[PDB]
Amino acid sequence: QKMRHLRFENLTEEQLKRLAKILTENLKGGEVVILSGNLGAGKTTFVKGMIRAIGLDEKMVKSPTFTLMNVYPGLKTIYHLDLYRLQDTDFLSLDVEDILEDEDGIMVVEWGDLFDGFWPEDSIKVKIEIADESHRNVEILIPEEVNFLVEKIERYRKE
Amino acid sequence: QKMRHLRFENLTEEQLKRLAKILTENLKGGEVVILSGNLGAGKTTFVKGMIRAIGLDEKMVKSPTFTLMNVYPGLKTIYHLDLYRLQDTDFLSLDVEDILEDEDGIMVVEWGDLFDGFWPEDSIKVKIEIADESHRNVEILIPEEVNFLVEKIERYRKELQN
Amino acid sequence: MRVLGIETSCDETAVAVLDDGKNVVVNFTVSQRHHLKNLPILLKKAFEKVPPETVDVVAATYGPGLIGALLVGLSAAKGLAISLEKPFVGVNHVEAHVQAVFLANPDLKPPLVVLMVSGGHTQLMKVDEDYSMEVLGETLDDSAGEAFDKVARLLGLGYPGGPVIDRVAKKGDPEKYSFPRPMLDDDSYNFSFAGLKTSVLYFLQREKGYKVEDVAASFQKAVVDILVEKTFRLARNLGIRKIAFVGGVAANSMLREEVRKRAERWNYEVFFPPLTDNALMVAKAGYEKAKRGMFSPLSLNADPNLNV
Amino acid sequence: MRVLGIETSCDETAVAVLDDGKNVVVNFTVSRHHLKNLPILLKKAFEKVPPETVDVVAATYGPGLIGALLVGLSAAKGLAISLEKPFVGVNHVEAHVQAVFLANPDLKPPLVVLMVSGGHTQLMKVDEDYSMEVLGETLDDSAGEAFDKVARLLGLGYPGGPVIDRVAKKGDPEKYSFPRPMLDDDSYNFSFAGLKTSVLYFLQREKGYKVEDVAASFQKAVVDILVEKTFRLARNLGIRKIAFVGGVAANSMLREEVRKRAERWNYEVFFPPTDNALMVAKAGYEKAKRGMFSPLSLNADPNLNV
Amino acid sequence: MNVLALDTSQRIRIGLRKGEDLFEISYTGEKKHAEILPVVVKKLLDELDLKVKDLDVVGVGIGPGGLTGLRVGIATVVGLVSPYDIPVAPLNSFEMTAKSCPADGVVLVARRARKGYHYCAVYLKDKGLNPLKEPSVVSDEELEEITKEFSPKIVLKDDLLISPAVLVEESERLFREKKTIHYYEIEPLYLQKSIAELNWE
Amino acid sequence: MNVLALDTSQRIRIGLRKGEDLFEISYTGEKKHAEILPVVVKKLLDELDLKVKDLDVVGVGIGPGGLTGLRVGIATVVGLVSPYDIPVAPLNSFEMTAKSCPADGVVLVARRARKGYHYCAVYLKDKGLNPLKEPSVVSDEELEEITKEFSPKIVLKDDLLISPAVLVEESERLFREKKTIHYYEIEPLYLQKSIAELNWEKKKR
Ligand SMILES: Nc1ncnc2c1ncn2[C@@H]1O[C@H](COP(=O)(O)CP(=O)(O)OP(=O)(O)O)[C@@H](O)[C@H]1O
Ligand SMILES: Nc1ncnc2c1ncn2[C@@H]1O[C@H](COP(=O)(O)CP(=O)(O)OP(=O)(O)O)[C@@H](O)[C@H]1O
Ligand SMILES: Nc1ncnc2c1ncn2[C@@H]1O[C@H](COP(=O)(O)CP(=O)(O)OP(=O)(O)O)[C@@H](O)[C@H]1O
Ligand SMILES: Nc1ncnc2c1ncn2[C@@H]1O[C@H](COP(=O)(O)CP(=O)(O)OP(=O)(O)O)[C@@H](O)[C@H]1O
Ligand SMILES: [Mg+2]
Ligand SMILES: [Mg+2]
Repeated sequence: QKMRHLRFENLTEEQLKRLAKILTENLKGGEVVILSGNLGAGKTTFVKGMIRAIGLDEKMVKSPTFTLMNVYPGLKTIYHLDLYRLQDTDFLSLDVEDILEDEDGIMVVEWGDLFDGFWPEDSIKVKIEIADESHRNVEILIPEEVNFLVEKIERYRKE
Repeated sequence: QKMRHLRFENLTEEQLKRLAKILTENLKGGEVVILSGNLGAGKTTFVKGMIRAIGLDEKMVKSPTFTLMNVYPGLKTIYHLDLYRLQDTDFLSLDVEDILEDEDGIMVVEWGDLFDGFWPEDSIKVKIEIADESHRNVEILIPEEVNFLVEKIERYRKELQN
Repeated sequence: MRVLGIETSCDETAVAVLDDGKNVVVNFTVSQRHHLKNLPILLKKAFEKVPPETVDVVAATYGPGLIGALLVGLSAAKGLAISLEKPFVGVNHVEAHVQAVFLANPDLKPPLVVLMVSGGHTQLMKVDEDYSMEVLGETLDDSAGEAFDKVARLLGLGYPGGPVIDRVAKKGDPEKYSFPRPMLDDDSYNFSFAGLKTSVLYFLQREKGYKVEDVAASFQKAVVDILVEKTFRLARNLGIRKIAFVGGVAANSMLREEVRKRAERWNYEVFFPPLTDNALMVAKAGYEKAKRGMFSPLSLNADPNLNV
Repeated sequence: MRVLGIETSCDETAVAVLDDGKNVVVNFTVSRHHLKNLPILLKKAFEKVPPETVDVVAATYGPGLIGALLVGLSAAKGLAISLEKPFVGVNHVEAHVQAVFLANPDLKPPLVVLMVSGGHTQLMKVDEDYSMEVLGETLDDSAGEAFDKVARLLGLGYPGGPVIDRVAKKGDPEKYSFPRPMLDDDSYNFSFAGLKTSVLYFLQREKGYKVEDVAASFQKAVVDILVEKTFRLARNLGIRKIAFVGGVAANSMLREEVRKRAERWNYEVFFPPTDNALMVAKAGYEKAKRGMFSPLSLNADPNLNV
Repeated sequence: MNVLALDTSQRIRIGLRKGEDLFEISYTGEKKHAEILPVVVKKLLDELDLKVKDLDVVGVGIGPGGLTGLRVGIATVVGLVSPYDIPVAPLNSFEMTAKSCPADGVVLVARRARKGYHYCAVYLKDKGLNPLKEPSVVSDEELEEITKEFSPKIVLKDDLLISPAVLVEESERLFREKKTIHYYEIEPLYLQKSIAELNWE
Repeated sequence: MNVLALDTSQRIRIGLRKGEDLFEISYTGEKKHAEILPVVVKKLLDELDLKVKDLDVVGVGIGPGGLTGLRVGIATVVGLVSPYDIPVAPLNSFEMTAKSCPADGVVLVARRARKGYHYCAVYLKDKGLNPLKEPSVVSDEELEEITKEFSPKIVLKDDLLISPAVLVEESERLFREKKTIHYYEIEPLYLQKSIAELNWEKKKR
């Protein structure tokens, strides 16, 4: 299946956060969220926005570059991956595979554009590009969720 | 109710005990032995000779007329019953039935003949009769367990000249 | 020390609550058969009067008796221990009988000999100064009670044999006929009665125009001789002049007389019970053990052939 | 007191036997896959040391990876059960701090310490009773992370830190003036994500620059924000003994700038000279003699701190 | 809620539920019921730190089984709950056996009795068991007849296996559906008595 | 003889045989494996008065199951038997599930994985356990094809039942047949390897 792309040009930091909130508060359990973006793109600060939807502080979202995995246990459990410093594939094979068995918890993956083969086909892809020093562009791919894309285009239309 | 009878005549006390031993040591387990015989026929005395085969003392064999059932835990388990005093059938129905599910414990019932219907069809009947003041007669009813008959007839030879 | 006692050793079911000594707060019996059906009822009625939180110790007979009957009281008692979070005492029933001699007479000297004669029990036992006891004499065959009952049957007299033989022998002539005293003049304090029983059977098989009254009395005297000799002989060889009689056949007027006659001659204290209360007997025995802080483990199995 | 130490928090799997906290009787290291490796190492250990001799078993219960930790933690409790000896679950961060007092025998209990590494950047107070709390903490990236990712951005090899260290020596700091993201705040917290991106923006904008100059100016940014917040806290808590633990503590620029500030203001500053398998045993031994053992019901938590 | 359930029909099966924690214990050995049942109940209650008075309901296996086993069982429970009149959930042992099987369908439960007689029942285990044939005694030949009539999928013979978890569930269910009894109302399944009468007839 | 067997592939399952005594324990609760397994093994061994060194073999469930569960499991055993090199009996979790069922015949065992995938084996249990299809990862569709093909009598899915008594029997069997291994030889059944590799092929197609 082919996901509906929802483009967003020149978002501020808080606008980007708010979007992350809107998305995550609106999905059900057991979804994968692939964050694509190069260094400096708000991959991790997007997850700040995400944690708002699980009624936790933004302060506890921190880069998993070294920790490899952060889990935020809230209204829903968020698994925050950062594949930047991944050396051993077996972590995906075993550990990450074991998480994908969780049927009511969300996974977001910084640098999840690596190892394309691995992720479930119906994964939510999120791409972030640098517009200027204080603005970003994001395009969100969501596959055939009647309720999802509708709730997202609302904020797209709320520009 | 006719099966293989093994008559013996004018047995002394120790001859009767030795017969009890020779019968019981040849039992496999989970068999019922009904002792018929009038008062002082020599039933409890026969169970005295039965306990030899479970390598215990004869001294612990005592009439269970009041105790209802004695249990002798030896090389096998002997359930010595005495239905002389029994008045409530439920004891047979519950307590005795439960025991009959045991596959490798011997049961010997002084005055079993009183409740004839209750017992399994494959029961070993032992009838005792008082020949004289010091001698008794025993007959053993055994149905199809031809194995034991061989060992019991061997005894006959030891009693040949008495 | 509120001690709850359960009795399911044979026949009537029983529950009693007792205080420090003889301070009966509650004593319920079934007699006023089917233990498992009965026991809950009794425990209900007991807890209706006594608050359960008050009981300090739970005690029940662990033998001797019927494996099946015993298990009901034994098991229930352990459950009561577990729920109440109090200690449990598994009592010996023969020791309980003996204990009640000291209960029935508060001022009794510890060093004591005791004959126990009933259906299904015939023994001689020594009680030490510290109240420990061993069985020194024992029936190898039938009990004196059995002899009485089975002989009464042979005479065609209603149950129980003891009372009947007792009554009819009063009109009969003892030692009209002379039946053996099987174990008399032994080195031992042990008893046999099966030889006496069959003897009577032979006499009745070699029938005559005998009186039944005569046979009964002659049998009775035979038994009361062998009971008196071995009891007094021991008490002698042990240097005790206090001797107590317990069990059903202890009610035999012939024995009572013949003991009393022989205990007038030698200054000997003889103790008989009155012409019951099986629940309290357990509670007492429990309390006694509780005081010495001798409690029973929860892994305690019932054995039907408990003695000593 | 022979203490057996298990390490499955770090990438190397390790098993160490230590006598009295100071004597290595045996130290085995794999040199990753903990469940495959650990049994081999325990084999090798028990071939040399007799099992009866072990007095206490010790392993890390966090922080780290839930999966990596459980293997060591789980194994140690089993050893504890089978040996019939007590078990100590060691807090890894706590153990690092205690090694400052191990390196320096004559060290006063009241101390302030900066932990600056990859994925760890915090300021902690050590009380007199040797209890410790985290007072300052990074909200975004670690300092080490900033070094590694900025090095990448600059087009410099791994590892970020030592490479940026070396190239900055040929450069002029304060040539360019990057932001000090949390400096002059009412908090002892740190931020580095802002700094990291600021470098990127400069790399996108400017053209004529020297790499040496950018590196040294970025380094001096970081080393300013580290030095200020560290000495500010030491001041407001009246402690003049301060210790620098962690990977980026290696940085010669930081070392110099700390030393300068610690000659003017009269302060004692302590730096490190790590061994992993022993450090667990050493922490275990230390807790064992205070009779402070861990329950068998202890789960691993991967975000253990303080 | 807090539930203690136990069945002593064959082996000793004890389930205990305290809030979110469900423990199952079983025993098979030489040791008799009387010497092993109370020992475990005591320790398990100690370990979960709960007094009997803290129990909501206590389930007991009464269904067809070994007389002396059932006796030890029911008695034990009577002792535990008598001081507090805790709701008792009578459990059919044969039903507990069938319900303990993972697969569904037509299930025959068959245990040996004296000399070629059997305790026997058969059920349908879709969601909860529905009884096809009520528990009763049968001959060796009558069992075989029952076997071919019903063509059972699962046959539980002699070595009946009860999960204590099942016992707990059932108690919970019986407590909910207001079908619990007092300790003085317990009626066992005395299937053995029949055997004598059926032999005659 | 003395045998301890455990499987933590799903719930905590512990069997312990001391001569003529067999004790079984299961735990279903919110507590994690790491919180409960050692605690019980300690208590059961204390209560039976059994040193670990007294054990003759220790069975361990390795077969397809939850990663965290199997890890706590295997590692615990590694710790228990390492000081004494006690023979280890590796136990295929599924096979134990199949054997745990009373009925005989064709048996399918299944466990959910990553959405749209399943761990799956099928066995013939008639006389002994004869493997019809070995444990492997299958797509939701491929499972249904297998069900149809093998027409199984018993289906065990999602909520597996393992009898600790069965775990012991198997350990004893394995001990008899000289099929036990050292604690440093254990190789788990990580079916979560296959699933990533299949996703790639079918994601491309
Ligand atoms: N529109 C915007 N959205 C997000 N962040 C923005 C932004 N404008 C500016 N920023 C700044 O950009 C920085 C984003 O940092 P991070 O979220 O760490 C990027 P990342 O992609 O997660 O890093 P990584 O590539 O090292 O993993 C913050 O300092 C933030 O304030
Ligand atoms: N040949 C013989 N065999 C057995 N006993 C003999 C005997 N000759 C004499 N006796 C005696 O006869 C008596 C046998 O009686 P017991 O067996 O003790 C009672 P019972 O026959 O079991 O019937 P009961 O149920 O009425 O008590 C003993 O005194 C025994 O010594
Ligand atoms: N007046 C009497 N004379 C002789 N024997 C008597 C008697 N009154 C009762 N008995 C005997 O006493 C026996 C019954 O005793 P009970 O006291 O009723 C129970 P028990 O048999 O004593 O039980 P126990 O020995 O298990 O404690 C019977 O054998 C009966 O014949
Ligand atoms: N001389 C130096 N100068 C500056 N940074 C340095 C450095 N040596 C190492 N670093 C940095 O320190 C980090 C690695 O620190 P280490 O403590 O060795 C492992 P860590 O990943 O930081 O451990 P942690 O998980 O306990 O935080 C890297 O980001 C590296 O660039
Ligand atoms: Mg990041
Ligand atoms: Mg007799």
